[PDB]
Amino acid sequence: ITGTSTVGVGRGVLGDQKNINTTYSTYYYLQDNTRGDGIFTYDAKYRTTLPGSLWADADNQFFASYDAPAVDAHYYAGVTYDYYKNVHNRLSYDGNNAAIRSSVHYSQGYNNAFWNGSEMVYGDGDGQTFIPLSGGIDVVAHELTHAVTDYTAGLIYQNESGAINEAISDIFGTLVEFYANKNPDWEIGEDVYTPGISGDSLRSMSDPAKYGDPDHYSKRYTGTQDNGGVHINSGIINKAAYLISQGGTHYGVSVVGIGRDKLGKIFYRALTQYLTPTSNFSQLRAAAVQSATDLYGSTSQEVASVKQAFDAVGVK
Ligand SMILES: [Ca+2]
Ligand SMILES: [Ca+2]
Ligand SMILES: [Ca+2]
Ligand SMILES: [Ca+2]
Ligand SMILES: [Cl-]
Ligand SMILES: [Cl-]
Ligand SMILES: [Cl-]
Ligand SMILES: [Cl-]
Ligand SMILES: [Cl-]
Ligand SMILES: [Cl-]
Ligand SMILES: [Cl-]
Ligand SMILES: [Cl-]
Ligand code: NA
Ligand SMILES: [Zn+2]
Ligand SMILES: [Zn+2]
Repeated sequence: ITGTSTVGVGRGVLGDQKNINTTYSTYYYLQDNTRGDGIFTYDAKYRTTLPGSLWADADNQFFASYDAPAVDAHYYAGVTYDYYKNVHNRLSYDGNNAAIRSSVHYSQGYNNAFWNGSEMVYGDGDGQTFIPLSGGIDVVAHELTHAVTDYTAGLIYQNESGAINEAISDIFGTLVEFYANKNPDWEIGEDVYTPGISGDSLRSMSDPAKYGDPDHYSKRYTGTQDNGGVHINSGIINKAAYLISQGGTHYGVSVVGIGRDKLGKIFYRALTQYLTPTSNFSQLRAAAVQSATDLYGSTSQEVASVKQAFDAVGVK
């Protein structure tokens, strides 16, 4: 809508206060004009019709419980936008400042969130398995990273390609979480999963085995569930990324850590320059080695650590 750019204030799903960019035209709308072609957040009002209504609020204060998922989908879309722009010089998910649209209060008791090709969609969860999913910055960034992948490598969502696709979203979801700098970690969905249970999450990048996921290629899942194990086999690449950043000795293979920023550069370059729709794990290792080579030189520590990390997870 046309109107005045304004800054409201509210509380997200976890109860923290944050400022949000709005547009004033009789009501204050969740429309942030400061980022690319705009960030727009909509109320689906418990229906499944999309996108719903551009979110309108009378007074520019967003402290009601009903407001919290909207606050976070809007705010974390902005953080994700800032991450890709400031850290990778990428303007929105398509590199051309495409508007970011998100709908919250999608359906009822819906325990999921997804990028549908044109927008983000967030369930409220059922209150037991999940609370509203936009409350997890890593979830928001994980899903928007699928759009980045769709606009770059186009990794196919099945088997090893699909597990790379998932791991890319977990890696950049986590890097966004660290960029936001509030309560980062190397777990996925910890903020919104199982409100009754402290210290769990959907999966762990530092220790995939904590939740039954493989941490080595010899333990790869080869069944047909989950599109050939895309959220299961992602543990193998997630652990490799964790080793590259933080180091460790995994199955007796020592990896010298090079930090989060360099992990980010290496994988972003691999994703945008070298991966193709059918890249398998071995081809990912080759792309990451080539990317670290381009960035740091063939004799660098960074190249050696990428090699160690893939060796440690059994990806030749
Ligand atoms: Ca209000
Ligand atoms: Ca966290
Ligand atoms: Ca996390
Ligand atoms: Ca929990
Ligand atoms: Cl919050
Ligand atoms: Cl509307
Ligand atoms: Cl309330
Ligand atoms: Cl997913
Ligand atoms: Cl481990
Ligand atoms: Cl180990
Ligand atoms: Cl380890
Ligand atoms: Cl190699
Ligand atoms: Na699991
Ligand atoms: Zn995903
Ligand atoms: Zn280990």
